[PDB]
Amino acid sequence: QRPTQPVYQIQ
Amino acid sequence: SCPTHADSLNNLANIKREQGNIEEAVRLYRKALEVFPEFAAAHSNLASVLQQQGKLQEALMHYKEAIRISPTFADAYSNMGNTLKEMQDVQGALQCYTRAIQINPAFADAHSNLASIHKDSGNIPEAIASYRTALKLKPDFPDAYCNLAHCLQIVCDWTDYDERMKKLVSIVADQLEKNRLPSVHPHHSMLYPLSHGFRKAIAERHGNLCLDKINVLHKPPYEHPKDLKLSDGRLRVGYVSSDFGNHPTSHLMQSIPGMHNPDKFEVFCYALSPDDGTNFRVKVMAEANHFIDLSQIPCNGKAADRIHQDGIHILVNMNGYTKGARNELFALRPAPIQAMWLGYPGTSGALFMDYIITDQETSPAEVAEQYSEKLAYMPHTFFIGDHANMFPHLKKKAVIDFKSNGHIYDNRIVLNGIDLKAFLDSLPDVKIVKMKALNMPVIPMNTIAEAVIEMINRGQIQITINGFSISNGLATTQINNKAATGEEVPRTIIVTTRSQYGLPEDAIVYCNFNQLYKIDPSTLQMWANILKRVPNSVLWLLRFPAVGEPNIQQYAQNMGLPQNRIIFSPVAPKEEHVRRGQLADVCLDTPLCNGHTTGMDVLWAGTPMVTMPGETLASRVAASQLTCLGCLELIAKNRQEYEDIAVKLGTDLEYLKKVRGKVWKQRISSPLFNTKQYTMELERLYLQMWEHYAAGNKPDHMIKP
Ligand SMILES: CC(=O)N[C@H]1[C@@H](OP(=O)(O)OP(=O)(O)OC[C@H]2O[C@@H](n3ccc(=O)[nH]c3=O)[C@H](O)[C@@H]2O)O[C@H](CO)[C@@H](O)[C@@H]1O
Repeated sequence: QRPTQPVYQIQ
Repeated sequence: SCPTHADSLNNLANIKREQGNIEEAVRLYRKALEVFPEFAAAHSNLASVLQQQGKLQEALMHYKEAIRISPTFADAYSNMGNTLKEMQDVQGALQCYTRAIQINPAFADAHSNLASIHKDSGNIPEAIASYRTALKLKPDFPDAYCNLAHCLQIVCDWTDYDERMKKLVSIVADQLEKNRLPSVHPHHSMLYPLSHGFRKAIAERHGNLCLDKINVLHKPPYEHPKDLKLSDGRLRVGYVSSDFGNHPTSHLMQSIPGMHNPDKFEVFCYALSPDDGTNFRVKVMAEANHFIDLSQIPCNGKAADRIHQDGIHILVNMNGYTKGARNELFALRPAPIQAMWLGYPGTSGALFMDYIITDQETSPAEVAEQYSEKLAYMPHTFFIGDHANMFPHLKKKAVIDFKSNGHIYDNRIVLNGIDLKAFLDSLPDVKIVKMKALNMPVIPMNTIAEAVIEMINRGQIQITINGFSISNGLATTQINNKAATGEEVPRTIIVTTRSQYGLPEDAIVYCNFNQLYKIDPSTLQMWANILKRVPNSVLWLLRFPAVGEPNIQQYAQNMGLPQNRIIFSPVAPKEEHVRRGQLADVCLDTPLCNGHTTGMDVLWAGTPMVTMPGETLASRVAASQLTCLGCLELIAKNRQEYEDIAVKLGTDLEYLKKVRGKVWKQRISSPLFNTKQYTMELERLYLQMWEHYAAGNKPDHMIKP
């Protein structure tokens, strides 16, 4: 999706 | 009764052309055209000779004629396409190749040329397909075979690698022995196991091409200056490059011209490229004593005239056998001393090159037989990078302790910024971890750290904390494009997280940001061994190109590595690429062809780099950078030592912290990124060369002060 969205989320 | 007088003359011209009597070849061709104007073969042969001479316009005239006489002349269509391609008419060349393929579907040369156009434009699958088609039509096609081999190297397709390499060596030997132009490009010869004599000879033939192109000019030798009297005692140094602009070479040396001592030197910059509007070109134009746009002077004779009229004492080739090169200028020898410096990691093999500027680590005198030029040593390393000027925001960093009770991690959530210290001074309880005047601040898990992590996780571009601007590391182009390219220093505080690139929050990250062509099966084998010996550890590669990614993974699966042990990321803007190297623990240099600019990039991030120096220049640059850094423990004498050092860095976390801190300090303390010191030592070498020539001596090896 968005180029700024990360691969995974932090706890 | 096929033989005619014109047929005889065309033959005799062919014989004189194979003898190397090019002028007699064209005379006999023209005589044959005189006897028989509608002689299509004579038109084609004369056009081929003219195109080899650089007379592209007249060659296109004769090709178009020959195809008017014989509309089924597929070879003439293919060669007209080649001439148009040399004239930068890619659409016309494409039309010529496709018309040839339509006329004679069995004609292999047109398929090979179409594959060449596809490869030049970056369509590697298409180039591979057309090269395979051509080789199917003509199994003995050295040009198509070598270009296909390079395409496979680009995509890391190592199917039948050993047989491919052996066939490449055999083809190169056969073409050298028969005095034909080798089908392996000199820039690619560093990727194959030829003898150093083979690589030098390929370079020599490709320089001979420039010699043949300049002979038609019939220029007399230039009268070179014998003293510095006319230039106020200043050595006149002219850097010739097509990369004054947004190119890695400028990223390496853009500060050098402005750091030259005006009292003893006069700096001329000859750009072979037009202004591309970037700040690199602006800086070189504004800081050099004289900027000369040779892209406005296509005729090599007139551009060499300009170089000579400026009075250059030392002319510096920073292009070599790379793109945009105009070695014809150097073949005309307008300067008494001509030296290869930075852009080409190999020998020119050419007589018009007097020196190659290198160092003892990259080119020890033992292998001085690899290079046709004489060795000119820099004190520590010949490599330089402008990172201290382009990316000063990575000189200091800070981290967030996301893992509430987690021993401090330096590469999971990282912050960089020119205003980082003021931002931290606005924070309540920053903890300062000393690394053994250098320190890493740590932000505890506050609402502030939660806000930063929320910005990262939600994929937001930017936030504001205490009036300070905090930017997502992935959004630099959306905030300041000039900052992302490295043309400007970022004016916000940038956050970089492993979560942005899928890296393990709890594991060792080995990285290699080089183009995938530098990887060979042996290198992947060593990396697989290292990954097996370190638990949870992953290897971080780039989609460079993305079509190479599946290949690697496939091979990695045959060696026992799951798909989750190699993490691929897309190629990022320059600033983000250099910045995100902080997230890795150890970089693993490619032994076949070292990372050269990539090595500077990773070392600037403070990431220790493991190298195994080879024999070719390109395979030893990483080692030289590491010696100049002062990190001799990161250089390996064999594959096993390489693997041992890598797994030790991965498993001994205290040793990892020690070596990482060592690199973090040495990248400033050592001369590696010191552009002023590098310029001064280069000036010392320049004066060494000039005094050697001024005493009447022919060029010789320059080592020791
Ligand atoms: C084998 C070879 O020919 N190496 C040349 C190369 O070094 P080197 O091999 O390191 O660099 P490349 O030719 O592969 O160019 C890679 C460039 O892309 C940049 N990058 C990479 C990944 C990414 O995500 N984002 C990004 O911006 C790198 O910072 C670098 O500027 O260029 C130097 C500068 O001309 C030459 O002196 C070297 O001889």
